[PDB]
Order: sequence, then structure tokens, then C-alpha cells
Amino acid sequence: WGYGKHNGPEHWHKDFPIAKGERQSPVDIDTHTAKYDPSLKPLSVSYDQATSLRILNNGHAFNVEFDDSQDKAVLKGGPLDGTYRLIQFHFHWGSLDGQGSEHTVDKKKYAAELHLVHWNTKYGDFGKAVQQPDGLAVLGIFLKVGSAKPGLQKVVDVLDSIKTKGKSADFTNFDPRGLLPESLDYWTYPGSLTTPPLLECVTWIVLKEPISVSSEQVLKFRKLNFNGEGEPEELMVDNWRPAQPLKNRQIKASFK
Ligand SMILES: Cc1ccnc(S(N)(=O)=O)n1
Ligand SMILES: [Zn+2]
Repeated sequence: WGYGKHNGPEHWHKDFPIAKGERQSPVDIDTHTAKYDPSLKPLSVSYDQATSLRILNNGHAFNVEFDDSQDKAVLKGGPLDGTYRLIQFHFHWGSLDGQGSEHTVDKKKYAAELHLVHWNTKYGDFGKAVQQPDGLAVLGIFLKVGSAKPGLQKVVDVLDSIKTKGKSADFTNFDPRGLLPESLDYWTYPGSLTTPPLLECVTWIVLKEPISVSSEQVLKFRKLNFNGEGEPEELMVDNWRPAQPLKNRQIKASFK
């Protein structure tokens, strides 16, 4: 599977039939249809002890991985029951500033989207968690092109060392708090992984406020490769799944 014409999103359902399922992601967020829930708790993002380990090009995106062997970087509150531990983040982005995000907002595409992936600690580890309907919480953050995000630069600068599929590099002491916007206002809905295996295990929490990154920063994302070392170059761009049918779901807002 990939993002090309012959193996991309419209093909995924053949190997992964859940692609046509009842709670797939991403979705368009219609901001006028979303229901304010005065009941939803504030989101709690506690990344003060987050310990990054490694950054990896997996042929689809790049992952910054975290040591999730203790409660160190956790998400709780909001729509969530219990505690979810950060395991990794990655991005989806476009070939042009006009596209790249997976979720859309009133059909607006952003230049990219950051996914901070967390697993429910009641299931003990990530592999067991993805088999559960409430196994994961993914915090999604839109990126627009404008002013630079200083806290992103350390990620940008290491991408030259992981240009091709399979390459990884040490990436310790990275603070994901530098990737967060001011506001934690959010939309939330039940959905899925947005890449194969497309498992319907995610509580999505999508922040309303985008972060700004510079054109130069996102241009460096676009220098990555889908292919491995020594292979014909295919730029890693447009690694986003388009919006899927909302079906029997309601998107809730934490704000009015
Ligand atoms: C870890 C993982 C696998 C597949 N998809 C996702 S995503 N894009 O839904 O966050 N994350
Ligand atoms: Zn993702």
C-alpha cells in the first residue's frame, strides 16, 4: 500500500476491507454542524517528562518515537476515560501548500497535519490497544505556512539523515511541547487509523488552532523519499488520506 495512483487510498479496501467501514478517518469537520458539549472536560496534555528516542523514515512518513515504558508523556481528560501514553508522532503533508492535511475544516485543506499518537494504558501496550474501540487517542494539529515554528526546527534539521525508507537516527531530548498551539480548543469524534491497517480504534481530538510553520520548514519535509536508498527517487509528498464518509457520527466541540 502507498499513496500512488496504483496503490493509494482508493485501493486500500482490497487488502483492508475496513477501509469502507462505519467509523473511518479522516473526516471533514463541518464547524456549523459540530455540537458544543459543555460537558467535555479540559484536555490535559502532560508532556513534561517526554523522552524521545529515535526518528525513522518508514516509507510512508517519518515517526519520532518515544520511550513509552513508563507514564511520562500522557494525554487525559476531554472525551477520554483514563490515561493515554504518547508513543510517537508523525505528519502528513502535501506537494503544495494548498493540500496535505487529512482532516479538513469546512472542506479547507491545511498544508500538513501533525498526529501525536497515544495508547490507552488499560490495555498494557500499543499492539493490544489497537484491537480495542477505545485503544488510541490521536491528537491532530493542523499546520499552515507562514511564520516558522521554532520548536519544529530540530526535526527539520535531522531529516537529511533519514532521507530514504528504512533509515533511522538518534533523536533524544526532543520536547513535543514546542509543537503545540496556544489553545487546546478541539473537536472530537470516534474514528480510525488513517493508514493501513485502518483499525477503528481511535478517539480523534483535533485542535482548532493551527500552528504556523515556514515555507522553508515544509519544503524540507518534501525532500524526503518514499523509496529506499539506491532506488529511483519518488518524493515523499501527498501522504494523506482524503476525508471519509461521516456515516453515523457526531463531531463534538469543546468550545462554542
Ligand atoms: C501509528 C499509526 C498507524 C496508522 N495510522 C496512524 S494515524 N495516521 O491514524 O495517526 N497512526
Ligand atoms: Zn497520521
